Amino acid sequence: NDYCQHFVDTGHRPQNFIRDVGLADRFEEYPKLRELIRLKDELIAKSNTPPMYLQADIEAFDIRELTPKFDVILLEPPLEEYYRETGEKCWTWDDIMKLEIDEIAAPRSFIFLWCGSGEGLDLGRVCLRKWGYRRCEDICWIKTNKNNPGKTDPKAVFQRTKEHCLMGIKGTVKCSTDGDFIHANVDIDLIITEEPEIGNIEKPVEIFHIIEHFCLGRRRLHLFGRDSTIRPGWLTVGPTLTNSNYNAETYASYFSAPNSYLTGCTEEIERLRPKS
Amino acid sequence: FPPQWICCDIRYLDVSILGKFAVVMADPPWDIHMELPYGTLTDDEMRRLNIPVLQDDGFLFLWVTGRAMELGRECLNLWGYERVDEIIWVKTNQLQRIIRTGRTGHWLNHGKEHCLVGVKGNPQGFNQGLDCDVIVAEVRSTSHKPDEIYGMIERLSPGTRKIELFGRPHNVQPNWITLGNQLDGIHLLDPDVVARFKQRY
Repeated sequence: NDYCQHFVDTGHRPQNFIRDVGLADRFEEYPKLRELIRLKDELIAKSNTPPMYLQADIEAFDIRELTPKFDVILLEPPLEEYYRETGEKCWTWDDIMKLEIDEIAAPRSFIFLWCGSGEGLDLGRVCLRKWGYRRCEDICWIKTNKNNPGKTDPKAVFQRTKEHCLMGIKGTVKCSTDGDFIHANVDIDLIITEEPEIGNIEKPVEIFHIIEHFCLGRRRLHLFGRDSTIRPGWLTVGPTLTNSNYNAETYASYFSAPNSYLTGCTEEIERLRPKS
Repeated sequence: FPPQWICCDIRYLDVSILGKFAVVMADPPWDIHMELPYGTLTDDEMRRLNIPVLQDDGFLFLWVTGRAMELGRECLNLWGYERVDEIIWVKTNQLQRIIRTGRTGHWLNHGKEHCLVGVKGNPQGFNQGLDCDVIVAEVRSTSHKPDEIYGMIERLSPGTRKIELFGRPHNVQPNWITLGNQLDGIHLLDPDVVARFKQRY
C-alpha cells in the first residue's frame, strides 16, 4: 500500500488517510491522555486574561508601545507570496524582518512564525536569527482534500499541501529544571485539517492549544490576528480589528503582584505530565 | 539497469568514477550534538563530501533532523543547489494514527522526518507536481526514511540513473547505485563505471 501512488491515481492526498486527527477524537479511547489535556486546558482557562485587542497598522506601528514583555509570540503576517500566487498590507520577507520583535520578547521566550511553504522556510529562519531566536521545532499544518480531491510556485517540484509554523527559542530554558516555564512533549509538531476555501486565510485554532500547553507564561501576543481570532489569554494586534480595548497599564496589571506572569501548575498535572 | 552497490566509506571513495546522476539522495548520520547508538560524521566531513561532481543538472534529496535542518541547508547551498521544496514523512502506526505520546523531541513531540529538495543547474525531462510533499507511511525498516520516496523520485525523473549515499542493504533499487559501509561487497554492472573502477582500483 503506497498512498503516494494512490494520490497520483485518485487525487486524494496521503494525509487524507490519517485517522483521528481532530481535537476531540484523538484521545476518545485514551481517557488518561484526554485527562491531561482537560486538566491543562482548565489551568489555562483558570488563569487566562480576558481577551485584549488593538487595531494597529503594524508596518507603521512602534512595537515598543506593546508592554509588558511576552512569553510567547505568534506571528501570522499576510504573505505577499500567497496573494501574488493566488490572486490589508501584504508582507515581503524584508518587510517582516524589519519588525523589532526582539524589543518586546521576554528574555526567556518562544516565537511561532507562520512561514508558508516556499522561500519562507529559509527566510523565516533568517528572521528568527535577526530577532535573537534559535529555530527549535517546525509545526507543520498538513491539509487534507477529502472534500475536493485532485491536483493544485514555478520553482516547486511537488504539490505543496502544508504550511510550516517555525518555533524559536530565546534565552536559556532547561526542560527538566524549568518545569515552571514549560511542559514539554504534551503535543506533537503536526496539525491536520481540511484545506480551507480559497481566500479563507485563517490558521487552525489548534496552534493556540499547542502554544498554551507548552509554555506556562501568561503573556501571549498574536500579531496579525483578527476579530475572528480574539481569545482569552491573548493580546491580539492587527490592522483589521474593528475595536480596541488594549490599555498597557491594565494589561500589565494582570501579571504583576499579586499575580504571576506564570500559570503555575497543579499537583495532579505534575503527576500526569511527561517527564524525564 | 538492475541494482548496483559499493560497500565503502563515503568520506573516502573516489566518487568521480561513478559518472553523473539525475538524482542524488542522502540520509546521512548527522552529528546532531546528542549521544547516539550509531556513529556520526562531523560537520566538516559532511561539508567536504564530494557531492558536486556527482551532478551537473538535477535534484538532491537530503534528509535532515535536529540541528541539521540548518546545517543541511548550508550543505545544500555549499554543494551548489537551491532549495525548492521540503518533503515530510508523517509516521503512522499500524492503524494509520499518529503516535502522539512519549518524549520524542526536545520541546514538542516529533511526528515527521524532513527531506530538503534541491535543484542544480537546468534539468531536462522531469515531471513536476505529480506527487505531494507529504508522505504518510508506517515505520517498516531500520531506515529512518520511507520506501515511498523511491517511487516519487521515479515518477519525477523516469528512467534516469540515480545515486544513494549512506544506503543499507534493503535500500538497493533498480536505476540506483547504493553506497554505504554495510552493503555486501561491490556489485557494478554499468560498463563505463566498471571501466573507471578498474582503472581507479
